Amino acid sequence: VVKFDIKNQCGYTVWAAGLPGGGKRLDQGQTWTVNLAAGTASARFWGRTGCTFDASGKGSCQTGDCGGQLSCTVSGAVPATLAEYTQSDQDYYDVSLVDGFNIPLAIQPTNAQCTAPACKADINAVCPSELKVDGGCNSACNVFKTDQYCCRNAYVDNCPATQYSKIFKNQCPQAYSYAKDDTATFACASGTDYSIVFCPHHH
Ligand SMILES: [Cl-]
Ligand SMILES: [Cl-]
Repeated sequence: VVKFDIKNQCGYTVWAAGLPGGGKRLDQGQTWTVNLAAGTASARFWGRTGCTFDASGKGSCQTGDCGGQLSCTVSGAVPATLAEYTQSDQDYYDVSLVDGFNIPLAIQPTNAQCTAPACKADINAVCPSELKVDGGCNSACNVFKTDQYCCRNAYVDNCPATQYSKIFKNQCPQAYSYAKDDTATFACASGTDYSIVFCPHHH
């Protein structure tokens, strides 16, 4: 298996989520471990804020809600900062803001030979008003839904960065700021495990 250790270092509760994996309530300092069969080709992890769940595991989250479930089986309602992973000849991974921001996030391969990208900045403090929602900051693609921001159709093969994407890129240069951002994928030989941290420390 490939193991992901997902730790909440924020001073607020984060309901972690994974496709695959499900979800887990993480109070400050708690960890969730997710094992992927090493034949698995992909993973998508995120955190959810402002959740309430009943004993049956139904409820709702202010950001990142997955079908009103504690244990996710669908993708999260935008906005939510993403940690993404795929495996082929090696591992490819990234922190992504393409579907918005809610919580700062880092992904750290246990193999120190490989880069550990992070989005550490409080993007919620700087979010333009048209992208702002309670608890997070949407991407221009999710708000406006047009092809220049979403990099579709006439823009699929030639999608320039925009004023909106560059606000995200300023805050978090290592993260995907839009669908075709060319300076946000990192790679590592397969065999490493990973840590994902909400509210990573900064120097
Ligand atoms: Cl666990
Ligand atoms: Cl950290």
